Amino acid sequence: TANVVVSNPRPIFTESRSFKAVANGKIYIGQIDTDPVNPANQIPVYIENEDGSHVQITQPLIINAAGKIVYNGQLVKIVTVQGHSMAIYDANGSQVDYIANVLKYDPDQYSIEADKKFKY
Amino acid sequence: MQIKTKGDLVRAALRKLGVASDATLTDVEPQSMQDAVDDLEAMMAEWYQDGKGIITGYVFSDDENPPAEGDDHGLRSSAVSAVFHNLACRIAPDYALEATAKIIATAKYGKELLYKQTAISRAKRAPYPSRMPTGSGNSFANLNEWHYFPGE
Amino acid sequence: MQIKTKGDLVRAALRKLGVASDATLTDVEPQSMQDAVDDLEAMMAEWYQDGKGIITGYVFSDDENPPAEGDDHGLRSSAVSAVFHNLACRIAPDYALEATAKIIATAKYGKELLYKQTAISRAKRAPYPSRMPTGSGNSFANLNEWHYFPGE
Amino acid sequence: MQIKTKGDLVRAALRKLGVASDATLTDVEPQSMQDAVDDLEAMMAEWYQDGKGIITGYVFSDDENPPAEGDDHGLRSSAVSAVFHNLACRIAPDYALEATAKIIATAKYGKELLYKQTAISRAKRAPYPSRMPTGSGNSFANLNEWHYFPGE
Amino acid sequence: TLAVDEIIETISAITPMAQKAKKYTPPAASMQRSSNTIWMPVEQE
Repeated sequence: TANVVVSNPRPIFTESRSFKAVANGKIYIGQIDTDPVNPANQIPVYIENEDGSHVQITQPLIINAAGKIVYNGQLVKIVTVQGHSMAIYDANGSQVDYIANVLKYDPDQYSIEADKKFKY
Repeated sequence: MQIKTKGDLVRAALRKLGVASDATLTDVEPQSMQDAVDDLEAMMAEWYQDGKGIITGYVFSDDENPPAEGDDHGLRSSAVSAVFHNLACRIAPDYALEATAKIIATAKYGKELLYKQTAISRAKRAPYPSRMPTGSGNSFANLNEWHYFPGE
Repeated sequence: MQIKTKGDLVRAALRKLGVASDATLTDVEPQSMQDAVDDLEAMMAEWYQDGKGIITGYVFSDDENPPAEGDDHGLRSSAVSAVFHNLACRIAPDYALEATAKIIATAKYGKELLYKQTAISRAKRAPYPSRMPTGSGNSFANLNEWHYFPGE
Repeated sequence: MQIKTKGDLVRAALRKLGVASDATLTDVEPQSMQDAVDDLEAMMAEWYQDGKGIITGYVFSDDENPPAEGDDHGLRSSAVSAVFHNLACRIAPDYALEATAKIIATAKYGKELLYKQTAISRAKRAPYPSRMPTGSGNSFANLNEWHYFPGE
Repeated sequence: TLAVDEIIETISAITPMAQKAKKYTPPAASMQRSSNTIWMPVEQE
């Protein structure tokens, strides 16, 4: 039977009109339908290490030249606590995109969620 | 000269156009800054025809450098006015404006002055043809049997 | 160059026309983009008369790869400005538009600059006629018993 | 080329004219398509004066094929722009329009480039007259010779 | 760029052996059919 589908979990960030990654761009995630760059509207972010450590970082997320988020020169996976609104800005400072309500659930760590949820 | 970066050239061009200056209480939009930087790169690449056009010293950015703005343009102290006036003229049609006749005249004058020294340097005379004698008055270029000019 | 594809060419032409750009709140449909790219391909093919016209390095896309949009154009860094200025002029009538005087002037200048080096290359003199003698002072001809020039 | 049918040529013509394009919101009416296809056939037959006119490769249809649209035009890559620009110019007055100056200029340039290679081919020099000697410097080479050119 | 008429001579060869070696030219018409080879007898013993 099939239990796990091979896929990559690394997000890619591209432009809005062309097929090229937003190089050295910045991401702000804040509350839904708001202005993310304002520090009042932002929400906490966490690098999910391989062992699920959930280590928090600052808000402006830096994008590589390939579109993948980086931190300290290494690719990271970034998670949030709630549905958010995203503002993606280019290296120059132009607004690549703004989205009011985006929500995607973590596909991993089903064991802990099932542990909590299902009955012993 | 406080104009030292491609961003500085773009800002001067936009101010000259009146689109974004501190004398009109308007601020430069980053989306227009990137567009004007692209326009400047294309314009200087068209001028400097791969070593056979207007020589300016302008340095062309490489792709491994992500942000083009903020880089020194490398131009000499005297090409700045020509470069940014021509840039203003080129990027005016994006905003459905027309650069004023003063800007056009300054752009023409600047381009001419830009090519002047290269024109003087390239205005070289050809060597003597290989079928043209050296004469006998040239004693040294004879008695070595150099009766005819080398050519090429 | 930031402009590395036929779509970048078309986007630059649209920006110069003012129809759309990275800052506009309205954009053109992908069908319009495909039509503009088809127009660019037709104009490039008209310029390049199967090798007897303008040489620029344009790479004509093949039908096997589905999007002709998104292919690298292959133009040199100094041909992009001319190509997309002429493209803006050509596709302006689609949008009930007329390209401005600055755009038309830059298009003419760019096309001339595009053909300058091919023109210099094609300014080649013809060989001597088949009836013109080589003379007696032609030592190389005297070796090979060529009294009259080869007719080519 | 993305334009490989008479319908594609007609659609490009209408899009240039601003009659039926996605740049506007209009769709092609089948009556317009049929009338423009008939106009294209008539214009191509007028150009190609049964072999003594402009040679393009256009393939003329036959009564056996019911829909004229849907067939390949057969034109080379470098003739499509001229063909559809002149088609737009010809079919403009049906809608009480007048093709803009850019379309008129591009149609003129395209027709000229269409006939350029045919002109180079046809610029042929007629043979020597019937009453012309071939010279005494020829017979010794060709012991048979003839003393006079044949002509025609 | 214009040179001078004076070649700096460098090498000087000497040919003792091939100048004292005897040289023979057998008939070419015969040697063509004989495949560039000719036999000569040896002093009888």
